[PDB]
Amino acid sequence: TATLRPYLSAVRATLQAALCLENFSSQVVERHNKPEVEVRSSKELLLQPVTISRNEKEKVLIEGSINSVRVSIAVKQADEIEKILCHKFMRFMMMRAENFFILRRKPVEGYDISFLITNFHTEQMYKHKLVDFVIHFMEEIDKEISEMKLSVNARARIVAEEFLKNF
Amino acid sequence: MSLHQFLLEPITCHAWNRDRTQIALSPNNHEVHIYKKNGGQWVKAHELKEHNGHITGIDWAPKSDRIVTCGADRNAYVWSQKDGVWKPTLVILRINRAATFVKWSPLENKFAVGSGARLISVCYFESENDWWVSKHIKKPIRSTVLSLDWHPNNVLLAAGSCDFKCRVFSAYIKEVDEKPASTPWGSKMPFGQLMSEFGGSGTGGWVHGVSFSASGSRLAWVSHDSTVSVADASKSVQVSTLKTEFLPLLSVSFVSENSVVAAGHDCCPMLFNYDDRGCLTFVSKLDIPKQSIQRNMSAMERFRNMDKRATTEDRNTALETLHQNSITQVSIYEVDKQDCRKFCTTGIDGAMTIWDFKTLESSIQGLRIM
Amino acid sequence: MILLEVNNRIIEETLALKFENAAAGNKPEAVEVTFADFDGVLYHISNPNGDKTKVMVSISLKFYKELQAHGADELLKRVYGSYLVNPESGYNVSLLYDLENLPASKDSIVHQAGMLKRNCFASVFEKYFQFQEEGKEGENRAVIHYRDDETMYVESKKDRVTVVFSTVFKDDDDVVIGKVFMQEFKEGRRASHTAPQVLFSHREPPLELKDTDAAVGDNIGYITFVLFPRHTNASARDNTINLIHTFRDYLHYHIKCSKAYIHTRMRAKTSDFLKVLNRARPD
Amino acid sequence: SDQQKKEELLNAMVAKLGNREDPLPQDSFEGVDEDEWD
Amino acid sequence: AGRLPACVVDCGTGYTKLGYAGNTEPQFIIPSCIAIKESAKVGDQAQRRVMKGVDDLDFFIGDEAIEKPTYATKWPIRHGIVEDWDLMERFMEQVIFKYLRAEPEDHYFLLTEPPLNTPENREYTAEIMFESFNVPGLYIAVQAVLALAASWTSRQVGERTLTGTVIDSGDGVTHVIPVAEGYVIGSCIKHIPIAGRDITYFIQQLLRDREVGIPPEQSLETAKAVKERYSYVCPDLVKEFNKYDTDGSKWIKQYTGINAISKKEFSIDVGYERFLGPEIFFHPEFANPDFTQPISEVVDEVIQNCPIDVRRPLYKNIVLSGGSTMFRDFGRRLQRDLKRTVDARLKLSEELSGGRLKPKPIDVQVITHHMQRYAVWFGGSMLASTPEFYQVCHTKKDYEEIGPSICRHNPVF
Amino acid sequence: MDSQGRKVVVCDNGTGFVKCGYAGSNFPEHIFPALVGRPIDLMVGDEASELRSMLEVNYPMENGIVRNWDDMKHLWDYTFGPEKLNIDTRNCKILLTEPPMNPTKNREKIVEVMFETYQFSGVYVAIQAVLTLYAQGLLTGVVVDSGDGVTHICPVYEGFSLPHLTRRLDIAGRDITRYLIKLLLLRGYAFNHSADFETVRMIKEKLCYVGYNIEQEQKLALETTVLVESYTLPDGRIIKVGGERFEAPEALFQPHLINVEGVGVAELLFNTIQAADIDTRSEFYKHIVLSGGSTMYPGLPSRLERELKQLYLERVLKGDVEKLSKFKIRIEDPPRRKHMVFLGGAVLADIMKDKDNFWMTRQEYQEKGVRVLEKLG
Amino acid sequence: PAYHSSLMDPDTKLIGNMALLPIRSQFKGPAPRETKDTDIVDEAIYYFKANVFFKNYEIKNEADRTLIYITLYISECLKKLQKCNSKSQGEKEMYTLGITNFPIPGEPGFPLNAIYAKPANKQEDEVMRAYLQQLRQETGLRLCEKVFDPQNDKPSKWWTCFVKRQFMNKSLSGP
Amino acid sequence: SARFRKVDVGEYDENKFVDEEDGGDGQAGPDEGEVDSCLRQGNMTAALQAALKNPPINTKSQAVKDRAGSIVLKVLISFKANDIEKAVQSLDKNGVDLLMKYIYKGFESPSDNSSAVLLQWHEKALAAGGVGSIVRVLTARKTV
Ligand SMILES: Nc1ncnc2c1ncn2[C@@H]1O[C@H](COP(=O)(O)OP(=O)(O)OP(=O)(O)O)[C@@H](O)[C@H]1O
Ligand SMILES: Nc1ncnc2c1ncn2[C@@H]1O[C@H](COP(=O)(O)OP(=O)(O)OP(=O)(O)O)[C@@H](O)[C@H]1O
Ligand SMILES: [Mg+2]
Ligand SMILES: [Mg+2]
Repeated sequence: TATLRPYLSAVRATLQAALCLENFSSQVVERHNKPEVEVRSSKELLLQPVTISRNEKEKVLIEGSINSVRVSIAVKQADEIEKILCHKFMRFMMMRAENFFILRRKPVEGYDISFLITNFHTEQMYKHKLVDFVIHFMEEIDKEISEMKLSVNARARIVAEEFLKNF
Repeated sequence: MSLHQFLLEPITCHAWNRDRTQIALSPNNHEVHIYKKNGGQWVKAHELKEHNGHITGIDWAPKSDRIVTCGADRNAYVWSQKDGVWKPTLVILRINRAATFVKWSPLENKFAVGSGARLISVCYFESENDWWVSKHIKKPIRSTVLSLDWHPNNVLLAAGSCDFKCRVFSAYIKEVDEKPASTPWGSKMPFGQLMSEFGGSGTGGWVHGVSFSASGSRLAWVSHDSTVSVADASKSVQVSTLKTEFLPLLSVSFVSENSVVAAGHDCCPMLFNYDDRGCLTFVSKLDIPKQSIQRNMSAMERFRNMDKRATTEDRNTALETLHQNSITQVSIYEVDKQDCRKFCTTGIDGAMTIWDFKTLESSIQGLRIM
Repeated sequence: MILLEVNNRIIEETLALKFENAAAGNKPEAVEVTFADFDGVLYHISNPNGDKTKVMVSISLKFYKELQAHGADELLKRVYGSYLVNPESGYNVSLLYDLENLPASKDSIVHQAGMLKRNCFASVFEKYFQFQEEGKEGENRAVIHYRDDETMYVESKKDRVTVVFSTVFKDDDDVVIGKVFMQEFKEGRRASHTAPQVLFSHREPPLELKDTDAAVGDNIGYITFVLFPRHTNASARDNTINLIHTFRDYLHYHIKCSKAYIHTRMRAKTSDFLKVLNRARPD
Repeated sequence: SDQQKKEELLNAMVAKLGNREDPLPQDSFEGVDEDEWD
Repeated sequence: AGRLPACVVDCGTGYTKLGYAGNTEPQFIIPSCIAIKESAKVGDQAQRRVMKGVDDLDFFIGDEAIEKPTYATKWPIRHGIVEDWDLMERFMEQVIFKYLRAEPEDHYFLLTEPPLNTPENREYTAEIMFESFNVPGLYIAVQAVLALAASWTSRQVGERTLTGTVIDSGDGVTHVIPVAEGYVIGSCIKHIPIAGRDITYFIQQLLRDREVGIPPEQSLETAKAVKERYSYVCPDLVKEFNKYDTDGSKWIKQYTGINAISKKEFSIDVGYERFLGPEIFFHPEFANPDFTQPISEVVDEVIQNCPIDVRRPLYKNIVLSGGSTMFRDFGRRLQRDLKRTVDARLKLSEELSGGRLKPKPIDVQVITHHMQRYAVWFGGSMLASTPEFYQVCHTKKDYEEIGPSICRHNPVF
Repeated sequence: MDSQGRKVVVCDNGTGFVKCGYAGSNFPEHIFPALVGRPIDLMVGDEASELRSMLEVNYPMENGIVRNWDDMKHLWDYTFGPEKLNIDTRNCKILLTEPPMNPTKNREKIVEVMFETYQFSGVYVAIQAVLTLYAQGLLTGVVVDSGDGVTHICPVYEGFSLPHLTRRLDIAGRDITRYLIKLLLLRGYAFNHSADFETVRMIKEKLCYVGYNIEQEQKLALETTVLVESYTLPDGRIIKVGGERFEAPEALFQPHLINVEGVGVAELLFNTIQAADIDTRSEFYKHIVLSGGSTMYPGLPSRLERELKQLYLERVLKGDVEKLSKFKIRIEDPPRRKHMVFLGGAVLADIMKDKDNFWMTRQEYQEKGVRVLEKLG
Repeated sequence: PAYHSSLMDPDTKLIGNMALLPIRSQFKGPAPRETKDTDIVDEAIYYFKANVFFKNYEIKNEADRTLIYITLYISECLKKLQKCNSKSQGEKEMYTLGITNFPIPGEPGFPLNAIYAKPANKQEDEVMRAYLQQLRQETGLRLCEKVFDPQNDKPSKWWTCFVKRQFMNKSLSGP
Repeated sequence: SARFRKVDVGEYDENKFVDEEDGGDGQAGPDEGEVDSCLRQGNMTAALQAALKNPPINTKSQAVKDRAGSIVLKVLISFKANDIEKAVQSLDKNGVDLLMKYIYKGFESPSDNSSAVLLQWHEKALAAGGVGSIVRVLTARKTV
């Protein structure tokens, strides 16, 4: 509780500095625009990777380049029902990745979800609205998972009492 | 602080004519639109469609009225006006990568194109057979050239690139130019000679913008690690560097002998001072926040509102600066580098802004530009 | 709905339509219907040798030899009587209805025709309640292989009747959701005090089934029902038999309905994220 | 192997379905007279 | 109980047909409506109720959904296209576990699709079938090939091909679809916006104009019964009016209905609407003021836009389908109008050629078969009963490693 | 312009278009389509093409070689008429082009039709690769041509074509269009092979490209949604094209995807260059010129240079890495690939206009007949 | 499609773009006498029950304009026959309907001004008005026996169900 | 067939970008004795100012950087919550940038309750130094 707001403030301060993008054409293959964090051909166009950790489980990894940025999020998972609901919810969002425009189809290993943002998205939208969407997404996931868990338990009690009444 | 919203999609680059009555700009596609001021409104006057790729550079000569364009299709065109119709002419560049930047010479007899094939192309006009020929500067460039500037004696050139260095080259062509004189930068000027190389050791930032002064003996450049640097050639070529506390800057311009105006990802122009002793200091932001943002929404009340945001933090729906996105180009609008009174800025949000020095002197307390 | 039904729907509608057509004196029509049910039971409704005045219903079960050892023929003879005939080829139990000799009341015949499978399973429970009523001891347990991997054990004691189900969950999340549901079943005697006692074990068999070759594995779970003589008398045994044999399908039905409710719940959050992302454009 | 399985399935469709010579269900209804349908 | 048959489900705008494979007729035909409880406040998505208890299981599908007090009736499908996926999933819950009574982990499944379907709808249907109910197999089929396969029972063994034109008419939009060698030519499918609802509305407004004594709540069911029981297609119009005016004792029928609220009987006379019902297929400007083109010109414009080498097999095989094409003497009228249009075009070409070109006369056939009302279900049922079907159908394993992209493309029959 | 006052006319006869102009011009004067129309009397040229619905159409020339001779004669008297050129056929010099690997009987028939029927003063025919290298300003090189029927590789040395080294590969743009039709059918969209050729041709001209490294493009296709583009059909439906954009032009390098035996274009180019003489191999590797309609894909010369470098590493140096820096190649594509053949023919007609040995004379045709054609070499 | 007349003979006279067809009547008028059994009024009564549902009519001849005018007037007859209950005041109603005037073509009250050609001079106007009045009275007297049913002496339900339908969404009386 | 396609010839190119190195390996980092003495006598500000001397930015050995990070994060987790902002304001710009580099190195391997202390130090260093220090962290070629 006390660690939540400094964690989100540090993540917001780190994402503001890494979202300064620019249009750039490929110097290896002629007439190509590629995201430089994925191809990794030229080593002078990459920045240092950074991470922010709240505890031993929750962390955020940020990797940058001249025209692209990649954000990987690890989500708090307490027990078995929470991690299977988290796995179902992340699979449900990553199937519909063509409607979001900033989502990867598969996450980076060791993490749960990844965002890939290029310079066309920050040409089409504002920067601070994208930062606000990332912070709002990270806030809403845990409340959603807790409400789903409480709904499952409140359903199961009524089903058990309805079966044992008529016997 | 005059804002005009042209269009919603971003503006890549812009150019003015001699009398500052017409403007030419690219609407993030393969066409060039020329707008003319009629009465008190801007109307579209001409459209130029020849390229097959993204337009990366437009320049307009003040005397001869010719427009050079370069794009990402490895091509360059020179446009001239005949009977109210603009006609193009192809320039052979002999490059295998995309082109990034184009600048005219001060005497309008050659032009320089910086491209991504680790070279700089200098193009002039051959009139015996009537086409534009080119020459190449290659060594020791190792990456993509991002910016260019011309010395006022029509010989020297300055370049910045992605190998964290800023270089000064000599571009002297015997068929067009005459014999130059001596400079504090150097004394021996063949073609392609490296005069000076600058850059930090171990601290890597991409150089986005370079600029010369009015007299031509001082150089300034900006980088990606939030640093502004000024090199002086007369005092045995010293370099002064200032580390700012803001987002990186993408443009730079000398407005006098001792004043630097810059802009970038913080959406507002800022002013820097350079004295004769060699100290680079930060003076002020030139976009003072509107009409105080109405005493900054009542100074005591926004301090209590920051206590209210310490309770419930919510985000600002519209930024208080006159540009809602980044600024990519700063240009001088009134007279020249010797006497500057107004300047123009363009940006990603699709707006054009004209600023005046006298109104900013009158509004901002204790502000004095020289 | 919450509770599952007992009687079939195809047999009742088909026989009601045929009896309503035969009551009005209209011309009869041919029929040839083949279908299935829960737990791998086959059905067949046809005409014997092309005769249009007779209808014939037949059933097919894998495990009829185990149910015949506990005396399922006499219960079917007592329930149906003259409608029971020799079985069809490839089938176990066969009935026969003649359309020219129907009685005036037709709801009860259709209702007894709908409950053929419950009348097949009822004989083991009606046998083993009588041992608890008579006070016998030392009788062997009843082992029913009602599926390929699942097994029902019935045992009788002095004051208790023990029914043990063995079940296999096919997916990994179903084990967790079934653990939640059986925890709520185990705790659920706090309101009703006449409720029977339900016990649950995971990955290991219970103690009294140590002698049998019960499987040990991660997916396999064991469910124990304890029944008292307030439920096994001669006036409240019908709803007991009607409820205890439709338990596994009830559990898996509620597991699949919970997963469908979860998939319903995710869509509103996805639509809200899409609206918040689409508001950010400068259109 | 889409094509080989599909042509074996089509040969199963050809060898499977029989023929009927019963009158159509439209013939039981009443309609207009026959001889002016020309 | 060694092998269990597959389940065949065909959904639609008006009716849903469901049963087991290997049979000739479907076991259930139900209306496609769902009654849900809407005791909450109207027009508030935030106040749309959290199911604290089991309150999403309080609904009724099928014929029990029609006229239930304190319930709201919803129709999830507009024109063969699913608009609400939650109501479709709750529909399939009571389809599987109540009517069919089949355990979904032991049976294969066959479903149908609209003719112009995006792959995203196939991915959503595969998600609903594989993630919630855990079926071992799923196959999504094209309706025109199933109708063309079901039309083979009136045909000899040497003439069974898979090239033809399918005219489909139900409760939505009439489709004209060309099929060449088992693949649908997708750029030539045409639509006519006339179906059984427009015919029922036209008969209802004619009965509102003429007769008296009908209760206001039971006009639509009376018009539906008059349409289904007394209707035919006439060759000419003024001769039928002469037949009805000269001899009214033979051609005028009577219909008797029962009032629901008073348990009384009413009787009406059925006259001019016996033949004026189905004539809006051939004269669409009688009811719809926008569409002014008959069905035969639409069929000729479908066939004339096809490639040239398959143009003559398409005329030789025209297959009727759907429930709205069950009127008497439909195919004779369609064949006569199509032959008149074709022969007018070739005599105009022979006049303008001046003896230079002598094209052969073509043969036009319209096929009426036995299984016309349930053709798509019959084709799916005869497809699913073969042992070769299990090698073509997808598995849950290919959904597990490869993903939802296996159900975007099916092996097209 | 010569001393005798007989003008020099450059006429280029491509399959899609016929262009004509004078010697020394930097742009063609007259452009027509090649078409013969018959009403259902005989309109040839531009005026058959606007009035398209009345006239049944006929294309006389297929893949650069003429199929119907009288239709080409009507094309020639349409071009040499007063409405377009207005020239006297007895007082003109004419230069013509020919496709490579041309059979000799066609060339003899073309020379017989020019010398006997129209009675031209001077007739020359030249191979288009020499005209392309004259338009570039070079003399020695290798020309790779890819159109709609076939793909040709031909080396030109000292201004003359080497006949025994010209190679042919039977892969062109229609096979790529058919492969794109099959790949779009594998995603669930309904298409037909005969009714939907032009739409998939416009999709192929708009969206496809050539990938540099295959595993990087496949990783980007199966992990990110960057490559997904949207296209609008003429009916009104919107389709989404993803990873087929690099998979469709891969049949040029791997011919076994389209069930055609053989090798790719890079192995064919390496075996063509390496079969020549040893001392002239360094001149051929530094002058490679791309031309044709199927060579306009992005990323083609980088992939060609990479495959040539890998083949030279494997089969010459046999694993030595240190000598790879000495190997120098350069593949040049023109940025002016509109009318290169006409410009090369105009330069060749301009510079070689007054010398006697170039033009074939009518008097030697009257003396000899078909024996003048040995003076081309 | 729609049904057209077939009584055109090129010896017939024209009043503008009308056709001066013969009629069988006892009323005075400028129309010639008819020797044959059929005429234009019986064909209009014959084709009224099929022509009233159409909305797009294509002109092929000159007699079709006269057929369109009689078909438009028959709905105005059927509006007056709705309210009536016995025969003899039925003919007394239809005589007073036939006496009163209507807007001729060339006037702004006429609905089909685009197709119908305006008359030129005054005797053409007099001949046209007398011809339309004779056509009006004759089709009223012919419709009086066809509408009424003799066994009950009431208007028939089969004829009075065609009141609300309009031919090409037009009306002679208008709103 | 395709044996030649497995060889990557792009990294044998002469014109690729090669990083430039300067300085030897003689920088041993900060010394443990003086900061241990300043921790022993209780001078926290002198311990922080002596811990930030001699950064090992040129040595390519890993163990010197690991022991320097061990001493710096050993000093940083032994402060009270109210003595942070006095110690932050005693530094110049280069000390703020070096402290931000050590804080962002310290998030790699969390243990016990050090992350809350590092978040408080990150908040005070962000309040003193601005957002340009994070950009100078991200664009550094030689890392501590
Ligand atoms: N003689 C008839 N017999 C049965 N139905 C008839 C008849 N005449 C008309 N109909 C109409 O047929 C309709 C049934 O259409 P159908 O069952 O094909 O609908 P659907 O579910 O939309 O089908 P589809 O799957 O082909 O889209 C009903 O609305 C009914 O009024
Ligand atoms: N921008 C483009 N990208 C890819 N393919 C293209 C492009 N433009 C044209 N093509 C293809 O190139 C071919 C046309 O080539 P070209 O213009 O040389 O034709 P041609 O003169 O008829 O051919 P040929 O001389 O070989 O008979 C067609 O297959 C066309 O689809
Ligand atoms: Mg339908
Ligand atoms: Mg070509």
